[PDB]
Parts: sequence; C-alpha cells; structure tokens
Amino acid sequence: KVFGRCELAAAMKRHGLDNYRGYSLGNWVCAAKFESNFNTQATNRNTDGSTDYGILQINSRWWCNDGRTPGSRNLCNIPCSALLSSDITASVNCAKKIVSDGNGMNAWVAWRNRCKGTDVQAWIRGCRL
Ligand SMILES: [Cl-]
Ligand SMILES: [Cl-]
Ligand SMILES: [Cl-]
Ligand SMILES: [Cl-]
Ligand SMILES: [Cl-]
Ligand SMILES: [Cl-]
Ligand SMILES: [Cl-]
Ligand code: NA
Repeated sequence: KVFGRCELAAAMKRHGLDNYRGYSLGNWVCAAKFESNFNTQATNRNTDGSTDYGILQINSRWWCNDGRTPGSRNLCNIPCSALLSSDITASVNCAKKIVSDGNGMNAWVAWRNRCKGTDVQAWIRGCRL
C-alpha cells in the first residue's frame, strides 16, 4: 500500500507513535517519506547482504527473520515479510523497540540526514488528527 501523508500520520498516531520516546509525529512521517516514499512494500538490499523492509526500512541484520541473512538476529520476533503488510502494526511495534535501543531515531539514516533539525511539524500540517 502507498499511504498518503495524512493517512499515515493518522495510522501512526492511532498506534501510539506521537511523542513516543519524545519524538513528535512529524519525525515518524518524515522518516517514512525518505525511507520508503510511504510504500509498505519497499525493500532494499545492503552491501552486507542484509535487506531493509517496509515503510520504515527495518533491517534483517538485527530486527526480523528473512531466512537469508546469516548470523543475524530477529529482535522483533517476526518474519521480515510481516513488515510489508498494508497493516503497519508490525512495523510500528518493531520501530518502538528500535527507538528504545539507545540511539533513538538516529538508527534511521534518512531521519538523521534529512529530518533531524528540520521543521518536521510541516509533515503533519493540514491533517485532521
Ligand atoms: Cl508527501
Ligand atoms: Cl511534529
Ligand atoms: Cl537469516
Ligand atoms: Cl534474535
Ligand atoms: Cl520469526
Ligand atoms: Cl494500518
Ligand atoms: Cl532519544
Ligand atoms: Na535476521
């Protein structure tokens, strides 16, 4: 599914991401835009042989099992295919584990390079939330 900006903001708010570990909703929408272009089916392969999955590009090296990332962990305890669902619940629940992990949203390279220190409130402007 390719989300609209406000549709995704509303779904993330319903799933408890607004101010989760102090990150306002616009941070999460900004990260999703630049990681996946709001497409739940996005996949991208890394040089190390791991793959990033779904709207928040969660990596198979640590967070999910894809059956082809040798010596990887599965810290969210989910098959990586669950992260490609039109239902963002699995992505959101895993993202909460990631952002609790000690480097906050700096875990997301697109967030650090494209969202951090910008007016992220712009990403939820105009939305009925
Ligand atoms: Cl947009
Ligand atoms: Cl915000
Ligand atoms: Cl594996
Ligand atoms: Cl594991
Ligand atoms: Cl699993
Ligand atoms: Cl959803
Ligand atoms: Cl933090
Ligand atoms: Na894994």
